[PDB]
Amino acid sequence: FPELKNDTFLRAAWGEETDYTPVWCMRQAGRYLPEFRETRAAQDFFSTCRSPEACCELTLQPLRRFPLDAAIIFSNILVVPQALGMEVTMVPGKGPSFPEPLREEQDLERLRDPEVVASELGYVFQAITLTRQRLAGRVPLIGFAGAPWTLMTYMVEGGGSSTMAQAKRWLYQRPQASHQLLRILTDALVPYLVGQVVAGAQALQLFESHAGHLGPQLFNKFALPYIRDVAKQVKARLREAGLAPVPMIIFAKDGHFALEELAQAGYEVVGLDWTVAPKKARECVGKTVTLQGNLDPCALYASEEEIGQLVKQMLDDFGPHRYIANLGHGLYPDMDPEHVGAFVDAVHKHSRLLRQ
Amino acid sequence: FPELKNDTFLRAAWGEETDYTPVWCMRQAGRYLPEFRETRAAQDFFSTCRSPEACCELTLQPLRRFPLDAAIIFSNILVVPQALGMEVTMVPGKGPSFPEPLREEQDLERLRDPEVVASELGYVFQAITLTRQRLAGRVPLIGFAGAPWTLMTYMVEGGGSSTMAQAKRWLYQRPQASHQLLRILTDALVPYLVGQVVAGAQALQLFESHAGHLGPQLFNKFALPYIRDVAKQVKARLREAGLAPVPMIIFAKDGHFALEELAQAGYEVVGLDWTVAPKKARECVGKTVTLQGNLDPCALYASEEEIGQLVKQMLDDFGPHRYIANLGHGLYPDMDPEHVGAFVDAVHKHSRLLRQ
Repeated sequence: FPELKNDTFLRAAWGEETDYTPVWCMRQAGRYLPEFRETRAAQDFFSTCRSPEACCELTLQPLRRFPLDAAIIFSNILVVPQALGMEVTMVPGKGPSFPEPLREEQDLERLRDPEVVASELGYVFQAITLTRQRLAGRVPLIGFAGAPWTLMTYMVEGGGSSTMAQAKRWLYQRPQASHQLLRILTDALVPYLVGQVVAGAQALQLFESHAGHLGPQLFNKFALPYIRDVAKQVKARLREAGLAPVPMIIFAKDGHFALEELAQAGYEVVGLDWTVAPKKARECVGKTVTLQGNLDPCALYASEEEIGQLVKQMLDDFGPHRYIANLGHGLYPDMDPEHVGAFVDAVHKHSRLLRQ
Repeated sequence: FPELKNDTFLRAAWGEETDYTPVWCMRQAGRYLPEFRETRAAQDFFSTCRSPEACCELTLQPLRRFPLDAAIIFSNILVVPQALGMEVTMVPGKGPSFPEPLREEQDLERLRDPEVVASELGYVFQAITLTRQRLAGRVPLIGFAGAPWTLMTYMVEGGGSSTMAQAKRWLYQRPQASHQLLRILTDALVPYLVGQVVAGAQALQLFESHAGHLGPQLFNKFALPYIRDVAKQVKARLREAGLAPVPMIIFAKDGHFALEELAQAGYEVVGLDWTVAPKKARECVGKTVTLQGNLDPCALYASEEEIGQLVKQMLDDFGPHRYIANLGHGLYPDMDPEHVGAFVDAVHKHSRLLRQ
């Protein structure tokens, strides 16, 4: 592949000093972009995900607008449960649904062997290779997947939930079957993630988007071991294959309570939601790991000038070292692209000012 | 297996009142679907049939597009003569062929004992189990086979024919050897069909696709006894095994002349081609059996609006009771998936309107 030209994101991820703070945005390819909506209007959601050219195009769109320091492949975390044999749908204005969720132990019988999932996700790898070629070394390309617990929640609940009451009911009433599911997920995720790197991904982010529904005791029992296993095994497989392991980011949304644990889980970067004060996060994770985040996405509803000030304060709190800027969650569909531009420009401006 | 969620097709099959008319389409997994062609391009035809994952995938494809009230396993009726020891080929753009057809009585010597056929058709049962698991109770899964006479026609003619002149020449010149063949077929079909149910099929359709070449006298002598024997014996074997017998559908294409007989042949459902006026069919079969059918498949070449009107008229003629909607034959390769969607939506809409 083309030689990387701007590697600032990777250097920060590994914890090296840089001349400025690199920045990207979760959902930078999203509906807040008119061109995103135009491109998506052609196919249905999971059809778009299966088209390497469409994913590559949506990936590149944000970078034509903003000098972001990383791209993330366009895809969805639900491609994994789909490749395990569950049927998904993207309900008109209503979001993802599995009309036949896993509700009892016996339901695990309809899943594929996790060892075959990577072969079912060829299309993601083709999107990854194409996008890495087309980016031509501009910035690094991030691959990603959902974390086991979070993927379990979608598979059991059948969609989103404000309580995760069914998935937590599995944890308390069906602990063994929960462990079996989580192990299936882990064993699918590892080869999928490795394959993303083989195909060209230069970093990886694991989204534990549903961490916050758990307290510490359940998280430590049911989410953390598999988060740790994913990192250990991805790195091992890559080493064995002759490849360079890439930086890995763990993002546990609403995970204030697990930050200490997550800093010892084998990830170079811990991502933060906007509810955790940067200084408290730094005290929790210590001085080696890199932090990523964490501006309230809704802050981008403020004026460009206000965004600038919010960004300056955020950057003062994180300090110049061991830090990659991002929002605290993905961009929302009603947000103004110019405000996203203001965020990006302000990270770049103040982080330089903060260095001299 | 997962508990069935939508059983409307089964209730209608048994002749119970439902809130709407359930609908499916013969060849719903077929070349009219671009994704069907993509999946099939990987292997050759009979290789596809031997892959449980490929059959399961082609089975599910139509249901991702349309809310059909039943799935039918992807397979072919010729797997039976192949398992009896005949060699088949799917000739490039030319259809099925047996390059060494049965032409004289002595040729029966190369067939397997019919009692061993089920063991040769393991692959179909594996496809059936997998598909039933993966459907997760969404709708019922229909298994199927060719009827004895129709299978005989392929074995003697070596393919399709506009006259069935060789196979009919066996009926008139070789009646005893014809009966022997038809009995072989029946004795293979029974354990095969039972095994389909054991593996997960929730209904069964017997395709007498070549009925119309016969008049009443030949049909009553050579086709009907074996059609009746298949039902009697399948039900007996299932009962004996501790299982629930499933609804059975007999579809004699071009069989206007046998409808009275077929209504007393032990099948819950009689399927109709598009040449029989629904009201005349109802008069022939009487008031217990369920009718299935019968829209001209070529009607789907009309506009969506016209399909809607044709469907409304069809539904007025059948009435709300003892009726499962389908076409009068399988979908053709040049048909438009959106028109198939229109058919499905219109059965659902007008059948509800017809109830209140």
